[PDB]
Amino acid sequence: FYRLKKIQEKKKILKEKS
Amino acid sequence: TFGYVHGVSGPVVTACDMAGAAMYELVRVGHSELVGEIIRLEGDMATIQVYEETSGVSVGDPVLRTGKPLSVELGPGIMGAIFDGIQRPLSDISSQTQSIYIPRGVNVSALSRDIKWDFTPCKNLRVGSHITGGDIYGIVSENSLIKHKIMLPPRNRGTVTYIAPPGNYDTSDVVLELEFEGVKEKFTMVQVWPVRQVRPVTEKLPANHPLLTGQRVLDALFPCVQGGTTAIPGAFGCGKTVISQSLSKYSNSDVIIYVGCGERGNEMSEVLRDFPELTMEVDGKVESIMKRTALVANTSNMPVAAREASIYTGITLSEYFRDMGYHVSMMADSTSRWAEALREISGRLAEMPADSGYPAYLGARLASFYERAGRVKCLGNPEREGSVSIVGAVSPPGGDFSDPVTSATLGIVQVFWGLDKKLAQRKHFPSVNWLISYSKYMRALDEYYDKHFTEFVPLRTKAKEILQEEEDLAEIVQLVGKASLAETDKITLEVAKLIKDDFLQQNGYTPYDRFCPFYKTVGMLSNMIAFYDMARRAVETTAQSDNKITWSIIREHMGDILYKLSSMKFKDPLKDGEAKIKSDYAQLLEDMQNAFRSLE
Amino acid sequence: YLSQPRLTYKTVSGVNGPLVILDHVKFPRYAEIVHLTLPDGTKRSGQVLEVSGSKAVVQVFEGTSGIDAKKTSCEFTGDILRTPVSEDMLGRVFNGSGKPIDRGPVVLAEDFLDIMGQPINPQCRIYPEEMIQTGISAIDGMNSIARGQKIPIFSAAGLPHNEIAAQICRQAGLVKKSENFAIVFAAMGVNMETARFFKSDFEENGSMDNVCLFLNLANDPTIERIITPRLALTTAEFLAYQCEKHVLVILTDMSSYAEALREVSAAREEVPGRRGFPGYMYTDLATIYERAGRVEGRNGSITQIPILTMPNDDITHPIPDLTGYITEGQIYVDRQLHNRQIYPPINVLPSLSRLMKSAIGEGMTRKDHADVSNQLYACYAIGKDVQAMKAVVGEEALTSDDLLYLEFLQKFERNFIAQGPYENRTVFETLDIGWQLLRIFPKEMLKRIPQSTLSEFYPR
Amino acid sequence: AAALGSRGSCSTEVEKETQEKMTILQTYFRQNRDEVLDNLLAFVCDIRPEIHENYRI
Repeated sequence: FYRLKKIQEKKKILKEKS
Repeated sequence: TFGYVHGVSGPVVTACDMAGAAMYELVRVGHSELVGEIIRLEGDMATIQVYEETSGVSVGDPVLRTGKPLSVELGPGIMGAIFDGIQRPLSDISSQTQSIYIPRGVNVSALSRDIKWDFTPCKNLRVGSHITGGDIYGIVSENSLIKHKIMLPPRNRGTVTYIAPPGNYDTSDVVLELEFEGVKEKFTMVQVWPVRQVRPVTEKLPANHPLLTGQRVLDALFPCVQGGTTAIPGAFGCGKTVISQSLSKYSNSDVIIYVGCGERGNEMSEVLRDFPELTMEVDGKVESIMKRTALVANTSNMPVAAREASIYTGITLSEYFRDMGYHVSMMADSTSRWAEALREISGRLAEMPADSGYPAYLGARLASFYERAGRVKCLGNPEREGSVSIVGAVSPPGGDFSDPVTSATLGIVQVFWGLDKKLAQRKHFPSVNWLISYSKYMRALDEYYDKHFTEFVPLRTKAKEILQEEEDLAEIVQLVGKASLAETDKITLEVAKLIKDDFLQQNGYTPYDRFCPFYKTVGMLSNMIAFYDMARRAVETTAQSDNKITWSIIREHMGDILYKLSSMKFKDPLKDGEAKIKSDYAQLLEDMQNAFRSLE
Repeated sequence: YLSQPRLTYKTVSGVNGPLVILDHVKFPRYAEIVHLTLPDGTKRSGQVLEVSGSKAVVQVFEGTSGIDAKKTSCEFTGDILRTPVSEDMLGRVFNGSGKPIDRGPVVLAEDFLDIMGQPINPQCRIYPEEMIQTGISAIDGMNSIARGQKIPIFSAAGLPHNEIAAQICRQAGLVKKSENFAIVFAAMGVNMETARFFKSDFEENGSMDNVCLFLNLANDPTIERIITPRLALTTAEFLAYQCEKHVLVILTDMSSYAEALREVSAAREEVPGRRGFPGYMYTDLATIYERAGRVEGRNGSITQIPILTMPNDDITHPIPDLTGYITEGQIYVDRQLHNRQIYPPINVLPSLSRLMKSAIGEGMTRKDHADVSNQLYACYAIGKDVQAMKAVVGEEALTSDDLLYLEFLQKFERNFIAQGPYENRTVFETLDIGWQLLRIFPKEMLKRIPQSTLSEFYPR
Repeated sequence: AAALGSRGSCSTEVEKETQEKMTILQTYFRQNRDEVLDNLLAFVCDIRPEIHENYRI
């Protein structure tokens, strides 16, 4: 659960800062 | 028409300048022209997965758009051919390269444009006729066994303008010409079909005819049919290779397509070595099995994207030969190693898994492949009827009955031949569980047995009841210890041991128990169940009379009738025959009847 | 010949774990090799994992300590990693990246070979049928090994898998009916005394003339372990398929290699697999294990014996699991047999060799091999299932024959399995001991042996 | 005593055949260095400018 939430957080950080 | 490479990370390439590219189109990546497939679009960037190794691909390399999806070529030259997951001829590559390696970007056509095939058209077709998709308009004599029916692609129709006279043509010569609306179109002997796209039929019919494996435990207790879907475990030594080779040597199939998905490189060398040596008997003559067999070969070190296109190549070849009117039987070994490739490709694209890391669309992809099996009324003018029977090997990840692949498969298939590890440890072969295995065809097969072997269904029912009662009693005899047991329990135990040791247990490496015909199976089961009935009746009626009968004063009286039963499995269906073996079994029945009449 | 000059970038734009990220690279090639020059002057090497536009993501083999983002110079080679290869590499000791570590010169190259390999047509291979007589009964008798196979040793921590590996290396030969193996040996993350053990064992038995070593110790960089099993498998492929000799490749701690794989995948923020290992670890181990066998027309072979250590003695961990899907069997070293002073502690119930059926039998070893092996296995299984409830419910509730299986258990674990760390048994001695053990049971209890074989071998 | 005797003579014999091999190496090298020097110096002194094939004019 924690690993998948980390992947999703990094996705939604990249797409917004880029 | 030309995009450019923008990024490379593993087998996944990202290419810019790809405006009107469609999903799942095929492209040529790099200066070596590696084939790849578009799996994602975004703006005018495209994400491609490559079917080769991408080491040495710079940013800026060309990307050529082909405009068509992943397809197979279908024509004369498929029987006896060895491909990989992309239909690349492994023998032509070696013959033309003169090397022991497969180059990168090697571009050789799957069916040789050099051999001359003997083609004769249909007798009643002529200039002016009306032909539609599926119609057979010629026949090529491929080899001694298989006649290759030349059909029209299922999306064409028109009036004949030209049709070739009998002769010798190669797969580049034009044989037919059609005019539909003033437009014209020429047709050669090869067609091209996308592998991810199911082939049309007129109608799907129910499956009603068996598929004899040769094993008694499977032909009797858990039957398959012509057009069924089966799942076996991938287990070494248990008796899986026996089944794989029995489908080919002695069955009722016309074509065999064997697909290996993720294959140990030294276990594919065996298959490739000793398949061209197997033979079978047709009309007295002995002929090679590689006259009606095609292998798709894929080992564990080939690209991951070519591992998941093997199943589709194999099933499309199966459907192509089904539409001729034949009965094809496909074997897809290691469906589990296919799901592994699905999981890996899904991970490379950063998608959310569902259970144990697998993609959420795992059952939706297994169903799309298992639901291509079946018996059909072929599309086209001559009335044909074909069938494709799929057997998939689902290996265990340690032996769990709730693996995502195994649980996704059990929701689709109609037959499940289960693996007993306790039986494979005691060297009982084939190690079929016979208490968790099932078949859902035993009601559609009823009017076949009620017409050909009209006494088999009661024997099957009673055999299964005996085999369950024995398991009920076993874990009682374990604790207490068989002192206080009714005589009927003794007979149940000692007839179930006979059924297990002499009927279910079989040895495929012997020249008499390699293929057991169904009359042999029915005869053995009939004699065993008749003995069970007689012994039980004898012990049951004289229960409170004088001279109480027991199982011990039955093993005394008839000790050699209990030996012709424990040796029924040594008769040979090719040194002896059908009437000889039937006569032997009838004489043994009369013998045991006389013994039970005398003792009682 | 690449004759254009190379490009050197002082444009580092990030250091993170084992990876260095660069911008403004001109047409970045994938899998390229890069030479890094640190501010003080030391030099390291890296390989490009991903290119995108102008960016490049290099993995440095010797770590990223001391590297800054303003004065480190990265020179791009223009080519993938091609290792120099020669036949003088036999008798020499290298480190995990191929540099001489024995006071000898650098390899003068006979050729330059790509270290990813070259795919071998499945139609040009040959099926292995020559049995290797290792001199160990538990392997020879029941898990026979053909010359060209790939069969690992599933072990654990604190168990003697190095002793078994060295004994196989020392005693391996062909089954005598009427030269011998070269050895390539890669070590990934071993301690100093394991390397000392192996070097001393090789040079005390006159072998060193015919051994090539690649050594990556536990004090060495971790990212080298990724290329170490591929320089050891590129030499073995030059010797076998170009110099035509029979090679034996040992790969020690295929678990350290996978830990380095996970360490590089975790620094790249990738969707993890099970236990955190990369999702492509299957396709990665399969490009190592599948470089073994014989090819048509060439009289050389490659046999592979990887050596794992299962974490927590667990055979369902990702590493043993995925290794079992790829190799042809496994030899299982057990801890329960170790704690009772048995050597070699090989548990034959989960061990397997998938190429045995075609390497044994009449005309190869002896006509009674397969039946003896099958009956010994079945007897051992039945005896374990007895011993369980014998220890649980009743030492006297045991039947009259449920005591023959226990005596078989004892004598089989003490006489067949337990061998001796320098004892070299033939195959026929192993089969004779198997018959001496099978003679415990009356011949009616051996249901897995045909009558023709029982008649010929039982009454002695 | 026999070991202490052979220990030195074996070493001197190995050091004899070592020198034999080294003289063979040097007599191989003397007769071949000039042709390879010409080939090398012709490869080095032959310049051919070139642009990347991926460059778009």
